[PDB]
This record gives sequence, C-alpha cells and structure tokens, in this order.
Amino acid sequence: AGVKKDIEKLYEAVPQLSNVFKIEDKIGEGTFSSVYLATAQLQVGPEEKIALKHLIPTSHPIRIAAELQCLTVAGGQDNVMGVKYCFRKNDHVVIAMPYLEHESFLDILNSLSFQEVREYMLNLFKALKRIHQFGIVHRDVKPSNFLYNRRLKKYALVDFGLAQGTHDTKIELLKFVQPASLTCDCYATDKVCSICLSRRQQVAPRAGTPGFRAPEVLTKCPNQTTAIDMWSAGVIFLSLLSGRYPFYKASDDLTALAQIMTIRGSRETIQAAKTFGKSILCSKEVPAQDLRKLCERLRGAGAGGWNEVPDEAYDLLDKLLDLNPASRITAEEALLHPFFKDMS
Amino acid sequence: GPGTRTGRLKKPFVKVEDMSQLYRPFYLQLTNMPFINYSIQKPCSPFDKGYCECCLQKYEDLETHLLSEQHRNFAQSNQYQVVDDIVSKLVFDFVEYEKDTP
Ligand SMILES: O=c1[nH]c([C@@H]2CCCN2)nc2c1oc1ccc(Cl)cc12
Ligand SMILES: [Cl-]
Ligand SMILES: [Zn+2]
Ligand SMILES: [Zn+2]
Repeated sequence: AGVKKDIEKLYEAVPQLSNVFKIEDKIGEGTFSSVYLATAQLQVGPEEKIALKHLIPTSHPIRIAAELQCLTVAGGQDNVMGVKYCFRKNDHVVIAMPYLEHESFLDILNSLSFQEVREYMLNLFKALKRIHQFGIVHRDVKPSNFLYNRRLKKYALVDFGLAQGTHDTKIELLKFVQPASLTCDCYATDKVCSICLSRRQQVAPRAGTPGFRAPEVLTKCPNQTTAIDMWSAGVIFLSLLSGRYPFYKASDDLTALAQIMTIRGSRETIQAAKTFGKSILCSKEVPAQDLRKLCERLRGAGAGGWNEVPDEAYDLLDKLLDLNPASRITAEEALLHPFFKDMS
Repeated sequence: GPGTRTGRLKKPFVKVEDMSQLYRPFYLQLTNMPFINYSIQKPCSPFDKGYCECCLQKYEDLETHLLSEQHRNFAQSNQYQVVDDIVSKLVFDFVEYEKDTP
C-alpha cells in the first residue's frame, strides 16, 4: 500500500515512464535512492525486466551526472552494473538498468559452500579492480550493493551515488562532486581541557553504511583512497566466513571503531592509526582475535567444505582487514592471492 | 569538571585526536564497551529532515522543502544540462507506447 503509493507518485514525477514501463515492486532503498522492478519491451529483443532507480530530488546535478558517468564509462563489464537509459523531469531522475534476479545475502549466508564463497569474492574483486582502474572510490561496498545470482553465477556491483574520485580519476565529473587551535597537554591522555574542547571539528568524507567503514574513515582521515573499498570487501568476507550478518552493529562511528578493535586489537589499531595521523587512546586494552578461531567459532565448523577452510582464506582476510590503508591489499593483488588457486 | 571544561574522561572510553592537535578530539563513552558474543545464534551480529545539495540548505521536512521557492526554481532551471548531455549519448531501445485513450 505504501509501495503502491510510491509507485503511483513515481509515474507522476516522471510521466514518460508510464508509456515505457510497468512498475511492479520496490526492490531496494537507500539514503539517496529507491529502486523498482519494472517490465519493458525491447525494440529488437524480447521482454526484459528492468531496475528503475529514482534518485532523491535533492541530488545535485553534478552528482547525478557523475553517477551516470561511472555507469557508462566503467560499468557494463567485469561485474560492474551498466546503464540502459535515463529519464528526467525537472529534479526527478530515473536510471534504467538491467534487472538481475539476486539472492538475499542474509537468507543464503549459511546455505553457501566454501567454493561459492571463493567464487563470490573472486567476482567482487573483478568488479573492484574495474572501478579502481578508473579511479572510482565507491564508498558503499556492502552486500546490498553487490547483486549475486547463485544459479547463474552472475554478479553486479551497483550504486555509484556515493562515489568519490581519486586524484587521477578517469571519471571527470567525480572531480567536481561536492578561532585558531592551540596545542595542549591533554594529548594522548584521558584529559580534557578548554583548549582541545574549543577547537573546530575535523571534517572528512564518511558517506557510506554503518559497519562497513574502514578505520581511516571512522577516524576522519582526510586522505581516503580505494583502500576503503577493500576494507568493505573484507567485511563482506568476514560475514561469509563467520556466518554473521550484519557483522558489526554500531549506531555511530566510534562504536564501530570499538567493535573493530575487539576483532583486530586495540594496540594494533592504535599503531596503524598513528601512520595516518590519528592518535587513538583506549581506556582498556583489547587483544586481537585469531581470525580462523573467531570465524569458525561464530559459524560453527560444519558441512560445505567448512570443516577444512584453508589458511589462505584467513590470510586473505587479514590483508583485506589490514588496519593500515597503505599496506592493505588492492583488488588487482587480491585476484593474484593463492586463496584463488585452481580458478584462473 | 564541566564548569571549567577541565578533567579526565570517565572510563570506559575511546579518544581520537589528530596528531598535529589542530582539531577537537572526539570521544566514545559507553557503559559497556563491545563484547564478542559467540552464544547468540547465527546469523546475528556478535555485537547484538536533511540537507539539499541543490539549494545548499538544511530542511526540516523533505516534502515541504521540495515545494520551497528555492527548490522549485532549481528543479526547473538549466542546471541539469550536465545530466542531459550524458543522457543524449545513451540509446533508447525500449518500445514506447502511445498514451492510452479512454
Ligand atoms: O544503484 C543501485 N542501487 C541499489 C541499492 C538500492 C538503493 C541503494 N543501493 N540497487 C540497485 C542499483 O542498481 C541496480 C540495478 C539492478 C538491480 Cl536488480 C538492483 C540495483
Ligand atoms: Cl595523565
Ligand atoms: Zn586539552
Ligand atoms: Zn532544494
């Protein structure tokens, strides 16, 4: 009923859709868009299912166009979603893309073989390698933005609506998307004083989703790279290996950081953060967990190839969840990792 | 204490500060810090109004903002030329029906 009214208002907002698509259901929603399943007829092909993405009408034109440019320039290959057409009336923009029938990550998580986990990660890295080659930092890598069809072995990374460009990005439009402080003696202690409390706040990029943000995002590092997407891929992999999703459950950035420190260790996180300009102080030290023991204890070692997960899986996970973004594995490197033996 | 903005953080806490000491630290104080719960059944986690970019304006209610003079002006402006220029390169390949006449 609510979806029914949403659909009616979508045809009203972009009337050309009424003469092309039968809008059937809402299939996804985020902060910046809603996605609908529709049917259409092709001029020179069969009937096709189509995903219609309605962008929030507060989106700046440059942000809308940059998303389209990601889809046209980088998409349509290597497990990256492409674009068929786009319809605009005033501030209402609808992107039409091929529909891929896809699994619920939560529903299939504990009904996946270990080999299907390998194939899923391989195909995620193909998509990330592709977008990173164009200097796209996706920022919102997570299962709901990585469509997976198990039976067809088809995959699609979606949603460039939060992307940022690297300094040398090939997506031109991403380059254009939107009381002096004193030192004090509280530094690296549990103290507060009027000097440090009265400083302006640091602003750094953080568009994304709770539980998938890398430590350098959570701690407001101004210089973020494609490595943040590799962290997010590591979080997906952690969910696959542990059987837990969402793995992290945090309503604010520092709670998310505290959860990461319970997994990867406070001393380890503190040491890595110092390399990117951040001092972290914890009141109580928390040890790093062994990744194999953590995942197997959370998943329950059982049938599926899951009684004999190779060391290479947890080694790759350690490299994706590298607390230091400079050393964190890249997508091109991940495809060469021995975890993927017997697949190339 | 609070009156003089001076003291020590009640534990437990996490404190993050830029190393050059140019920005306000940010803090986390919780009654209970995170604990890895292995007993909760999988797939549960082991840890178990907005802004308009066009108008450069915070709003209290989205639908009222979409009706503001500022936003309607923008929505009908030539500011979407950058979008239209990309759309003009795409190929429309769907069947388009005439509007149905009652
Ligand atoms: O950009 C997308 N975002 C999203 C989600 C929903 C809105 C936030 N990201 N889903 C899709 C998106 O593109 C799609 C193309 C086909 C299909 Cl089946 C689904 C999608
Ligand atoms: Cl002290
Ligand atoms: Zn101070
Ligand atoms: Zn506006």
